[PDB]
Amino acid sequence: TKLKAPAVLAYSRKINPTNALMFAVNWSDRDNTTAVMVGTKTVAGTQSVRGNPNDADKGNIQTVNFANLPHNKNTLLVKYNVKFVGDVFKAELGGGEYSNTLQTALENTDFGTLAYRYVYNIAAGRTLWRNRVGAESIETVITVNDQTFTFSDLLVNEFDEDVDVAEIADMVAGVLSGEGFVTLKVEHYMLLGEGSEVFPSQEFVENSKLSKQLFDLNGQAAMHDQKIGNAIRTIDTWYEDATTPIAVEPYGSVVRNGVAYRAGNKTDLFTLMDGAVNGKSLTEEDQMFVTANLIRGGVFGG
Amino acid sequence: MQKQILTSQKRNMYILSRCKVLVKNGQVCHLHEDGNVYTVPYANTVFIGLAEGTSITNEAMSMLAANGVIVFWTKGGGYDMFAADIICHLPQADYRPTKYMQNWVRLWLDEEKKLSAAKEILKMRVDSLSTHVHDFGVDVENKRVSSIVNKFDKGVTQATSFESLLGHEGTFVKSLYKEYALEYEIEFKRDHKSADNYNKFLTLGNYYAYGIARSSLWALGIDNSFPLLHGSTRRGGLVFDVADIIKTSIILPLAFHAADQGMSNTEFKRSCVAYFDKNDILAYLINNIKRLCME
Amino acid sequence: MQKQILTSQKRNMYILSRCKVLVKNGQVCHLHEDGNVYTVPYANTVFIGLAEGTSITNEAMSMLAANGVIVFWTKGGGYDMFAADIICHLPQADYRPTKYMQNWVRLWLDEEKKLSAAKEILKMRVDSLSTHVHDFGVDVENKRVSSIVNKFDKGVTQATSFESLLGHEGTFVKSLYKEYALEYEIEFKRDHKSADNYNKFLTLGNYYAYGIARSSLWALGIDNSFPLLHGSTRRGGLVFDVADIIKTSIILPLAFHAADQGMSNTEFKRSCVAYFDKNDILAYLINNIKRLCME
Amino acid sequence: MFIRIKCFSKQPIAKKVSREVSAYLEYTGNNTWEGHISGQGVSNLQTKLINVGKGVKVVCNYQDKVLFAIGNVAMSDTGSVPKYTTKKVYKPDDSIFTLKQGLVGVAALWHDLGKANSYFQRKLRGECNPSDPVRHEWVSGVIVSTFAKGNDWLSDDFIIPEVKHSDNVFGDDQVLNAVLWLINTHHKKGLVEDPIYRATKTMFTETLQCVNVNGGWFNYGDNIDECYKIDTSFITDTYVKQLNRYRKKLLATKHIWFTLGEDQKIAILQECRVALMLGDSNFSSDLIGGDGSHLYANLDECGNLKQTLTQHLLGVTDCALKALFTINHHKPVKANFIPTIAEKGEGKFAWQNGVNMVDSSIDNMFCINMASTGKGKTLANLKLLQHFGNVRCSFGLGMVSLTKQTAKQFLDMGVDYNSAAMVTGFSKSRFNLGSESLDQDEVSVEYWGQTSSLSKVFPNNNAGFKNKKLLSAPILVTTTDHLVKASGVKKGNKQMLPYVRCMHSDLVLDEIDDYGIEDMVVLARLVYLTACYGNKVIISSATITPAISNIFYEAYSSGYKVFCANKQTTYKGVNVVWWDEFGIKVEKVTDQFSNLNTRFVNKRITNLLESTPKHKALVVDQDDNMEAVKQSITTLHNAHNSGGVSFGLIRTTTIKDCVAVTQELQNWETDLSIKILCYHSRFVGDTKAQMEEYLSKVLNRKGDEYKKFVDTTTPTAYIVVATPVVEVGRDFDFDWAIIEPSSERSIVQCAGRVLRHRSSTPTTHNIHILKYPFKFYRNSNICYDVAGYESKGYKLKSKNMLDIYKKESIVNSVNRLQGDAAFYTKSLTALEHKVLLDKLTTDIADTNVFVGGWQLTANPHEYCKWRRGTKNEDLVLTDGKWSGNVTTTKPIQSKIWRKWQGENGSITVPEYLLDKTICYNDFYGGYEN
Amino acid sequence: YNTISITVVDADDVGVNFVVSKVLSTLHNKGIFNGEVGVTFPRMDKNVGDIITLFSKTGVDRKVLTSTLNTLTDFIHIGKPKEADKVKTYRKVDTKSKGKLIRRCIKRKGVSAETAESLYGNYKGEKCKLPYIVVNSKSTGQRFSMFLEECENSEKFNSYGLCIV
DNA sequence: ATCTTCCCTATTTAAATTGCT
DNA sequence: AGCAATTTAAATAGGGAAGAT
Ligand SMILES: [Mn+2]
Ligand SMILES: [Mn+2]
Repeated sequence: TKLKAPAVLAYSRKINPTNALMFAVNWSDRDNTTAVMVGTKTVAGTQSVRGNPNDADKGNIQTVNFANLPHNKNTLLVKYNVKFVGDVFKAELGGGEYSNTLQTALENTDFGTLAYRYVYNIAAGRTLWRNRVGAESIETVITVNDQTFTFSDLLVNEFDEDVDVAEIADMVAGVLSGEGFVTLKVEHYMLLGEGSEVFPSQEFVENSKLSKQLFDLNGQAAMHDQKIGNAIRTIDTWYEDATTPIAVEPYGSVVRNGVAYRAGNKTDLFTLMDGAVNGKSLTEEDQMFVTANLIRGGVFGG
Repeated sequence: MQKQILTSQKRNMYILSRCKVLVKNGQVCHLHEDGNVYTVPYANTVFIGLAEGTSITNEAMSMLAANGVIVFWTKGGGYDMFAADIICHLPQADYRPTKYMQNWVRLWLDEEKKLSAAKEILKMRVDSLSTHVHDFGVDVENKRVSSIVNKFDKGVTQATSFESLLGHEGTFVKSLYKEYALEYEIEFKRDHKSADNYNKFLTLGNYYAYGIARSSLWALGIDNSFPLLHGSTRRGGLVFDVADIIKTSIILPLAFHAADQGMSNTEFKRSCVAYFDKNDILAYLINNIKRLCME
Repeated sequence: MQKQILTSQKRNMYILSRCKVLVKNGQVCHLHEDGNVYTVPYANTVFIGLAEGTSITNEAMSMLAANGVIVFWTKGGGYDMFAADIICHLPQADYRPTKYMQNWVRLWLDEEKKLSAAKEILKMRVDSLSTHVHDFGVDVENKRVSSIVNKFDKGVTQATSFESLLGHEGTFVKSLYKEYALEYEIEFKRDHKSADNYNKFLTLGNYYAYGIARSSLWALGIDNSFPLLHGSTRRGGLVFDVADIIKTSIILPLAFHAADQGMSNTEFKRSCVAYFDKNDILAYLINNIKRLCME
Repeated sequence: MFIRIKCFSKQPIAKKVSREVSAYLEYTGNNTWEGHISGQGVSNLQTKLINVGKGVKVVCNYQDKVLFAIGNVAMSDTGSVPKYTTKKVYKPDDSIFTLKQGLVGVAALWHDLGKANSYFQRKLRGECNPSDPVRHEWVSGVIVSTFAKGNDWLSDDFIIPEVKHSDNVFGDDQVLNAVLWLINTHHKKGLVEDPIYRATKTMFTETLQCVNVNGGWFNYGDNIDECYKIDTSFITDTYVKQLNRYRKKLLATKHIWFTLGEDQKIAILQECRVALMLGDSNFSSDLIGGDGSHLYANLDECGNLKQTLTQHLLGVTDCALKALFTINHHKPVKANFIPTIAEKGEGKFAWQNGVNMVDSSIDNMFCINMASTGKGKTLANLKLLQHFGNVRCSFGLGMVSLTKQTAKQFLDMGVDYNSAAMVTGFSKSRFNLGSESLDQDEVSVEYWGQTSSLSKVFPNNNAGFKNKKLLSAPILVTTTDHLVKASGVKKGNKQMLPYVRCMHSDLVLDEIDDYGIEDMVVLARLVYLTACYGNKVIISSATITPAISNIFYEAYSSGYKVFCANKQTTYKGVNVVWWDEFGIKVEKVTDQFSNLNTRFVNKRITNLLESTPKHKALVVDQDDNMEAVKQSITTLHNAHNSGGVSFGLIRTTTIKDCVAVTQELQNWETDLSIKILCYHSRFVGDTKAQMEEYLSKVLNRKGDEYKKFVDTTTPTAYIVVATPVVEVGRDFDFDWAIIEPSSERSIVQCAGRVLRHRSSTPTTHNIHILKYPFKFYRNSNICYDVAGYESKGYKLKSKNMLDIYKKESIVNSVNRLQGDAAFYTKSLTALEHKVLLDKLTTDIADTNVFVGGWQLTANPHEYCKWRRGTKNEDLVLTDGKWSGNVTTTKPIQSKIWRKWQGENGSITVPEYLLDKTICYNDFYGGYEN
Repeated sequence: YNTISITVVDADDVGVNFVVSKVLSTLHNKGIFNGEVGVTFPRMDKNVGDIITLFSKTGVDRKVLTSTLNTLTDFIHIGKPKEADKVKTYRKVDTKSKGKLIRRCIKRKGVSAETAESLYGNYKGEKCKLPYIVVNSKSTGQRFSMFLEECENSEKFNSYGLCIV
């Protein structure tokens, strides 16, 4: 007993998405993909900072980025490849006095549901935060091992039953429970309207710097890989007072709301893995949450 | 005054208020507030209730119990009973626990019927929601409420353990709380300690729900120590489990309407007992417990 | 709210006769026809029996049940020969501890565990005899009582059924009735309908031990519909099973002494309070029934 | 339990208490109830009988002793239930009460004459500095002194004369000087900086003539001429007649003032000052509203002009007169007759029947309870208090947790919260986890109790929760600092509440040896003040030194002389009750206390010595104490272990010493399985509390429940390195201890932490005393001053413990009990006794214990500071983030057995160590790195 | 005047106010606010709130506006039409910053650029701290911030739900 | 009906004073 | 000093009416 957790214990990320490159298409002209360019407009304004009152007279020529659709294409296309990898129970930096006990404590994990919610967050449009808002038509095409799947009307908040997501979830759960990998090429086509302004992900700017950096690969608007990884693991409906699916965190913590849902109420990942290697009976939902964290990965040492 | 409550099929839970029950000319009657005596037929009633302002005498008690009319003492309203004896198979010929009671015990014991009955109590809680449709409350056929209902139905049907059912029950209950908060334009978070109108009105409505569920559990002889969802150490957990069926279907819309219009507590009590009398909510709980225990 | 006195630590018990029980300025008080209003310590009352010619309002039951007082009536099936239905209202508004129901019914359903529990409660008869000795009557250590206790234990050890048990009861009780009678120099035939003091004091003590046994049952949450002794003449349930632990140790010596030493009903009633609180019989029965259920 | 409750009440307060008392007892008629109920039923009946309102007149009798008495019902002195009580019972030569009335009335009509200067008027209106150059009490004293020098101050018309700046206002007239000291010290006492005056001044006026304006009143002094130009608008009807009637009252009674002794004058003027601040704060708290303008005294919360000075002086006078009347004519509310005390003690408590050898009708009692630990000392103290009748006492104890332990003992034996009041004035956040319903512990702060009649004379109806628990408690289980302020304070009215508390209540001080020397001086000052009003002092200390026991007896004897000559009774002596676990002895001692006390001490020593030796201590020869600790740990594990598992306590002196011993033992290579704990006091709220509860549950050796809190399967050395926080108030039982020597009472106390719960005698040696303290390598001149009575005035000639202690010795209380003044420079015990008689002496000095003449001054509260510590700033951990220069560090992780983490709380760092980083760590708290 | 509620729900992944602003934009672009439907917000303390409240005098039904906000249905909630005798009506307040009025001084007074800087150099630069929304304007192709504050009720409203004059 | 609150209602206790022995 | 007569007054008990559940 009293199997104390290793200080070096970490797990690798098992859902690896690429950067979500963003293109402009039409709804019936889906093959002509023109890359959405981040424009950048200059704004003239004096600097106002707390530490330098002497520098407020002149300076701060700032040039803020923006990204709209072109005025001939009404559909935004978002392309990214989500790579699910198996052996989520292998610790990369941990070892096997604790990670092997985790293997033999989370073998009864229903990966079917875990994978369903992953592919449902892929398909329903959780990966399209501010640009699925106000779109009159949502479409998702998933290409997986030469199989094409079409999704039109999936409400993203609840994980309802559709056999299309389920079909992919099968091979995704077979990867995650076993050994190997699977790759889902996900292209989202959302009809926002003619010249509607799109929403790339944001680089962190300083309190000063410029107003807003949109995410650029080679000049073209895109969204962060870790931001999509936040979308995919947004499956946590099993904490106490669970209203909406949150991103599976080791503490159940969302930064933008200023509260942590699983911290400080004995449902955090660390107490559940210590309970697993000390062998108390877990329910299915918290064990699924622990396996979702191990799929997410991260260093758990102290 | 004189109040009739249908409970199972034919026997009636009589509620007597502001009256003196005694024996006149060899049979049980009661003098009322208006100075007019009213008799009681022994054949059509089994439960007779004594509300506020009511006294009964000894030979009236004895002759009522010798006619199979088993008496209980309740707070005025008929659904806040504090004193009774236990239903038997017959009141005079023998002393055996009721078939319903024994069935409940057996079902509770074997782990599979306990899990199946926990799933079933939540199935009938969703049924209660639709069955008892209010006017001021949210639409049960609305897309958000139906999505919450189907989420609860999927979660109960796919669960194999009780703590999963507790998490899903809490999700459904507070999701209906969130829906009714979205109706009535307020930030509502369920806490018993708050002194606002919505929380304390829901609290005393929940206490009324506990009272009517206690009456429904007593009326089939079901004891207060076999909860389905709640733990074995929870005192009176079966009252809470049965009252859960009508907490989010009846008590929650009435309480949110009561806090919206802001009237006082006694007229919320009369609205709750009016909804209990009009739609036969106790009879619904009685048939619910029969279908649960009979299986 | 406070601890509100443990129900094992309540010492007052009453059986009121020919009175109207009511609430006058928040006081549980019984009023006779001579204009005398005697109060009752309702927060310290174990039980209030109600004899013939009695009557009680709603509010008196409301603040007796809130203070945990069991109220029964001595008529109806209270002729004590059939002992079918002594009308006994309990306070189930308080949500009782549940675990004694759980261990009690685990042993109830299992018939072999019920038989063993019956043997333990039959041995509690002789345990009561040894623990509660009296200095105005039969010495427990003389040759006749020791011989009949040894015969009772060696018969209940080799017992096979409840029909065999019913018979051992016949022997113990009837012969203890008789052994007292021969030592009190009285030809005595137990008859609930008899007029002699040796029987009216015995029926009064029967009601007193009924109240103590029912309060000890309700305290733990245990009902009455789960008796350990099943027989043709054992109608009445678990309250008589708990109560006949303390007939021949307490109720029968007090009743025989009372009749022989010419006590009045009032002083026999009081002698019963003195023995039930000096040796703390309610906590004795409550702790012993915890020993009975346990696992 | 059979009780009987009778009602004396008028009103329908004979009716709405009848509902509650008829809810719990049967009605026997004629407003008398009688019946059987449980003790918790008695508690519930008390709680809902007192809370029902004011005017409840209830007497309860359990068998024939009175259980409780609600109100000031006279009830029973001999018989119970009187007939009519009307008036005019005794009417004596009260004399000293008329003296206190005259002094308080004359001073209270003159206490605020000095607010009439123009500076105080513009201070209240707010166009100058709110701090006066000279305080208004001194200006009023200048007014009264100038009026006395000009006209005859006792029988003349008043008229305020032209006053100038006077450095001193104290003359020779003893009564005038009393009035002047009451006027000047109605806010704060004068402070004398002068060393010759502090050296020599003893008498009443002869010390009071040294109280000048420079002792706090003369703040800055640039507007003195405006501070002494004064208007005379007080000459009205009711003020002049009140001044005349009180001055003539004083005139008629001052003939008994010269027949008083010094001790009387000091105590009477202390009572007068306490009543004067009571009346002044009572009238300053409430808002009277009406005013006659042109002159003002106080300000409201809005700063508007209120309480004009004529009616302010009149209100302070009547409130102080009423304060005096209720504090001098109070039959105070006492505790319940606890029925679980009065029966026999059985077995190891069988000495508690020594109360059946004490007289139950003695007016005074000085208990010296020399019983050893584990015998139930506090229960015996409650038994001794209840032997004289109903209990009214203040259990003043060191530490919060020891008050919690005595409260839990009082709760589970027989005492409810209607009689007990646990007071810890810090609101600590140490909560009980695991199960709130299944706790049956954690004594809390509610006090259903009974509000005393003294709350109406305090400011704004006493206070909220805390002062109601202070004043109105029958039994006040409190930390001691809520009682030592009775002897007096620097600034404010914080003296009055413990003063009026200790006036009508007994004082029970347990383990007074753990306090400091100045702490013990002010505790014996409190003992003297408690004995000044006839209350009984119970001292409960096993390791008492004759010096301490003597000076506490002399303080009680001076107090009982005050009380005897105050009621005009001839002083027969003090009923001294020597007590231990082997016997009791009650003697009427007016003189020769020393021979009787030493004879009882020798009898207790002979009753301790024929018992088996439980603590055999060997002083090690190894010079270096690091490897001495190593070798002693190895030896006492190889000798003293329970099947391979042994518990060791390394008692060291200070915190960096503790972390040095810990960091050496963690890096110490050995075949022994050392498991190290740090147990000093510098720890965060969470971490510290966690250590406490764990240690209390693993070192409990009365049963084998600890086998499940540690790994006793594998042979392991469970070592706890601790500072003197282990030797005070800890119910710990170690297999053996290694002690760094600081004082001999530390040796006796850490012997009391070894085999505290067991009775098995050691074979070879269970204590290994180190050769030197670790301060020898840092300061060879003085090394025992930290946590010891060595100092700069008392230096040991040698620091070797072979020279200053026995090499093999059975350590018990005998060396501390005996008392030796000779050879104090080369033995630790005689060094200890020397200091104890040279600081707690029978003199008045200035920081001494018989203090007379200086009680009038602020000197015993400035130069004798209770809990005199270092500056002490508090670095606070807020949610894992430290406040100041802390820098969390990482411990050695070699042998730590248990380490609890902390996130909130605070650490107490001395200002000396604030310069550098305290470097807080999870294992060991504060150090120098 | 009878009124209807549009409460933004489940907008945590996206700010609540972005959904509120998109609700305003979709209510603008598909008609709704012709001249008589107005908006109000029950929870302006420092944020604009999460409830849009439409108090049209003729009466707003659920069906027309739920067909209008078909794009926001994933995170919207619509209450049944209730009544209110008094609604707390807000209006539009706009900000000017330097060059704005400079171009006005180009086109109204006809003065040169340097003297237009000269008359406005030490002036202007007001800073509105009122609660606001962020609006896509479609006729003028740039996105801006619109400030709302409490004013007396007006009979006529704009195409956005705010008071006129 | 039951019970409570309050207003009569005067009936019912306790104190107060003071010659008288 | 105890008491008696005798006033004076504060309080206790009860009945009726009205308002709550
Ligand atoms: Mn002052
Ligand atoms: Mn003042």
